Amino acid sequence: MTSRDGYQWTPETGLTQGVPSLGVISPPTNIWDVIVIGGGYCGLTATRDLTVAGFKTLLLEARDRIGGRSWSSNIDGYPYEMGGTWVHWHQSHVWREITRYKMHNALSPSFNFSRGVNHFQLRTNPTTSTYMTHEAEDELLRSALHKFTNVDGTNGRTVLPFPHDMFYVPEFRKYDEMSYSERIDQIRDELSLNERSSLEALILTCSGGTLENSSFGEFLHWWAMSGYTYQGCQDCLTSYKFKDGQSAFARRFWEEAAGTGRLGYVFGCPVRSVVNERDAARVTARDGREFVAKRVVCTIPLNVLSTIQFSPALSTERISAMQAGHVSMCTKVHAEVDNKDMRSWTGIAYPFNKLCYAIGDGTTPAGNTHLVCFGNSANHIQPDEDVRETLKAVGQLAPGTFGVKRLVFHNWVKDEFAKGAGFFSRPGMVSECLQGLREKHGGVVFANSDWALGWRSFIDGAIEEGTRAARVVLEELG
Amino acid sequence: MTSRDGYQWTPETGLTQGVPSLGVISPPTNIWDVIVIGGGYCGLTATRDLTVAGFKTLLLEARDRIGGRSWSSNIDGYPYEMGGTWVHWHQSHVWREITRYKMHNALSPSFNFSRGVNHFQLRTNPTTSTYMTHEAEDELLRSALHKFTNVDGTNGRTVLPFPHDMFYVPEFKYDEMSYSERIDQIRDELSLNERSSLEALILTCSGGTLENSSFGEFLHWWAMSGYTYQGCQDCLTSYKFKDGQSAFARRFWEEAAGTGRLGYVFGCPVRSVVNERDAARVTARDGREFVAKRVVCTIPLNVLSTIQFSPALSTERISAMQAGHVSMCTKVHAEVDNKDMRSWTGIAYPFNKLCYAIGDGTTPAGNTHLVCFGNSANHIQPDEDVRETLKAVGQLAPGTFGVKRLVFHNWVKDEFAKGAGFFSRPGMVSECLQGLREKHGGVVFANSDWALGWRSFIDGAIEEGTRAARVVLEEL
Ligand SMILES: Cc1cc2nc3c(=O)[nH]c(=O)nc-3n(C[C@H](O)[C@H](O)[C@H](O)COP(=O)(O)OP(=O)(O)OC[C@H]3O[C@@H](n4cnc5c(N)ncnc54)[C@H](O)[C@@H]3O)c2cc1C
Ligand SMILES: Cc1cc2nc3c(=O)[nH]c(=O)nc-3n(C[C@H](O)[C@H](O)[C@H](O)COP(=O)(O)OP(=O)(O)OC[C@H]3O[C@@H](n4cnc5c(N)ncnc54)[C@H](O)[C@@H]3O)c2cc1C
Repeated sequence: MTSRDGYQWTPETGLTQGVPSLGVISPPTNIWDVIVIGGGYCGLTATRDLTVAGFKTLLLEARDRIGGRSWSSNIDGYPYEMGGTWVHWHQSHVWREITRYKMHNALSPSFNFSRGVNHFQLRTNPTTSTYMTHEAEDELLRSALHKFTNVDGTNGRTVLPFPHDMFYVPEFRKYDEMSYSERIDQIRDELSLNERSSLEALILTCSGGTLENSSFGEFLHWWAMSGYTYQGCQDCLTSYKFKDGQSAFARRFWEEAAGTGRLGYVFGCPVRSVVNERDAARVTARDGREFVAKRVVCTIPLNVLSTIQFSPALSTERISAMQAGHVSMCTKVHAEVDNKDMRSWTGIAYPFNKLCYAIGDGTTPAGNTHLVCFGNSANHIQPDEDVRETLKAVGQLAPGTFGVKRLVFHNWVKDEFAKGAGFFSRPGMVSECLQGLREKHGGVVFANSDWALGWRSFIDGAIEEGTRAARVVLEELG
Repeated sequence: MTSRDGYQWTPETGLTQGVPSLGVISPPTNIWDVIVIGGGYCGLTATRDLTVAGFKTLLLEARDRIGGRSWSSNIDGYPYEMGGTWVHWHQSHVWREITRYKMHNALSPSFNFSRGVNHFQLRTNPTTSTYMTHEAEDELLRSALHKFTNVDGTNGRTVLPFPHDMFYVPEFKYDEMSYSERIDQIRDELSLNERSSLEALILTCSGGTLENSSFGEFLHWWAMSGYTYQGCQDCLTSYKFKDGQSAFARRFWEEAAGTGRLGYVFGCPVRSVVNERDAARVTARDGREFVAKRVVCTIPLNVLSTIQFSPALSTERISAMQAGHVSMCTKVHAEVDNKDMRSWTGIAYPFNKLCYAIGDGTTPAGNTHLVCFGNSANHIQPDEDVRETLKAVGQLAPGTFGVKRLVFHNWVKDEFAKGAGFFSRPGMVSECLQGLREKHGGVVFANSDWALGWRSFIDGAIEEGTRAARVVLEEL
């Protein structure tokens, strides 16, 4: 079935809107102890746990599909990941689900260095390139990340020995409150143009944001979770994905919950408001339908929360985090290209290009190379707005070496039910607001990867919070 | 509440059997869809999942306590860890249960390098000692581990890139190699200090001999932890529960009890499990019988050959259960009278019966706590002779301290474990893992000893109990 979300470009079709996904649900409805709002991995986990536990549970989702910020579209036999893609066995919650659903053997490596150009292309201005081996690229990035993360002499192991508890060492706060830009100022003279340029392209790819608005300590938190090394980051952040696409993973949550007979759902049904009453909570759809339950688990993202009317009023901390919003305006564009030899190419083009980091990520059945490309707020592009501009950005990663047969993307920035990609905090935002983002609010439990403790902003964080939400409901309802 | 398990020794009281544990269940009984045999983490996870899901579940346990190969004993306000101890957030299953139980902030570091002697004491013969900084110790072990693991150019990343699927690269002959054969290939590139360090470390993991420990199984621990020395440190020996493993076991127990669908009997060892046409029948040593539609059997690999199963098990199960795994790990705690040894570590190898030890804590009375390990190459049964056990301890740092207390449990002689944590013979995992995992009519065999990931860890137990509950759920 084909979803309203996403885009494709080919020479024969031009830009078209809406792409196939296994996440699309048919029919869109089948009609309460609990209402779960939103069917990303947070809502899916929570729904899976509550129904399995005996609770009569109703899923309300705005879109036509499950998966939220993470979903895949099969096109000519190749799964394009529109959002969240990479996982690893060091990510506790997603891994626990992969293995429980027997999908531990259903992964593919993104990297494949076994043939082709087998080099890293670094571009620091528009007219020229530098080329290196992947070993050389590793030495350059490790050297840069070393200097970047070494604020305590142990690359963050002293200030943040327990990433799940940011305040164990109170000096950590100073870094949460520091921006990319501030940190770089302290090491600027110790970095080459090549180390600085790679570093910034890489950390801005993580944050989606700008050097001024991304929290250095949020990055130290990612670093710490991955084991405080460059190799641990590579492994956790961009090495392994689902051979059949993320939406096949989401379908396992969905089939489990459906299979209980305790699941109610409605898709294409955006929520306008959630009001606490005496016995219960009343949820109102934009289309005016109404639904009542003893508890509501609300998994709407941080950047979307200000569109919803809550009663009573949220706290000051919830209000200001939601008004400032997180900074990830990440653009992710997929290109199926006609150069077979670029399977083993990787590339950074920074700061002059609207896509700054890219990798060869696979081979389609038709034998073309699949490139995935990322850009951020520091040099932003809305990839749907001018196909010719998007193609320039893709080609400037490796000028004069391929033609594009196809583009595939979803625009997370203009999507009204995301308004941003995965969470990434402003300087000071997590230390100031995390506690307020996680607290109870009547019979409303707020749960989203955006405010997880461990892998915050990943699929793993979304599953952590879905699990938490289910346990809170379980304790309170019995 | 005291357990039949464990031992304690002091100068004043001598050697006494039985020690306290939060894991002791009293009253032992409260009397089916499902019978779970075993109350270690595997069974606890399986029971927690089955109950929460609505199944009428019977738990039968041989011991007077839950936790199996992992439990803690609170003595004068200090948790002694009789078996499985360390966890990390890179261990998916234990970490998931830790955060879901809100215990993510209830851990503490074993290592404290802020005061005290702050050195590593290496002993390669009975008459001397070499002393280093902890930095130099890290350099020495990193160098030894690099040479040991570097079979493929990338420290195992090429032959074992997906530890959960050992056959992904067929070249992964390493499973069929012993510690001994691996060291033979790199013998000439290792100094005495690198070799002694390395052998002590690797034998502390396996609890076995150089000739009977799979090199490949070690490559697997090493891959699971990230292929680095530092990753092994983080995963294997850094963080433990402030309140002891038994307080974590209690959370699973309270959750399953709270459902109202839990039946249970402790001190109830099982002799047979028979598959009938409708159900499966489980008979205790004393003759009591219990019937369920399904059975989750979590008895350890080394105890299985004591059980009659109907019908016969595959040749693979039988071979593995008859050969057994090689971990005969001896683990000894000492409360000692030297405060400066909080930051001490030592290896004494090959001449001592405990070869590896660390400052792990400080009791409420203000004394240093040392945890000490021995293997099968120079083995001691710590209960047989207290004075030999004290000597084994003293010789880790001769002349530097007196022993106020010992605490330990003999896992080897324990009829419901017959070994410690799983660790395999060369080839045993290649040959038998598939067998050890296949269904047996109405009986699901689950145990950390044949998990795919953190096999032989607490994590591996929770992996397997989760699997078992998914399987039973799928079938009923
Ligand atoms: C481009 C991109 C790349 C990423 N890369 C990775 C990666 O490699 N690895 C990784 O682990 N993570 C990655 N992430 C992040 C990960 O995908 C998300 O953090 C995770 O999916 C968040 O899940 P969630 O359930 O907390 O929130 P969401 O998936 O955002 O789910 C929230 C749900 O609420 C619904 N909703 C919104 N408004 C309403 C409303 N008004 N009424 C009803 N429903 C509503 C939404 O439609 C959505 O279904 C990436 C994200 C993006 C966007
Ligand atoms: C000394 C030592 C140190 C270790 N170090 C660590 C560590 O640091 N970190 C870590 O993660 N792991 C460690 N391990 C491993 C970890 O403790 C075990 O792998 C894990 O606890 C096993 O869990 P399990 O539920 O699969 O097996 P078990 O805990 O062995 O449970 C099996 C249950 O079966 C019961 N049983 C046996 N026979 C019968 C019978 N006939 N009838 C009824 N019941 C029976 C047993 O009493 C037991 O309760 C260690 C183990 C030991 C011994």
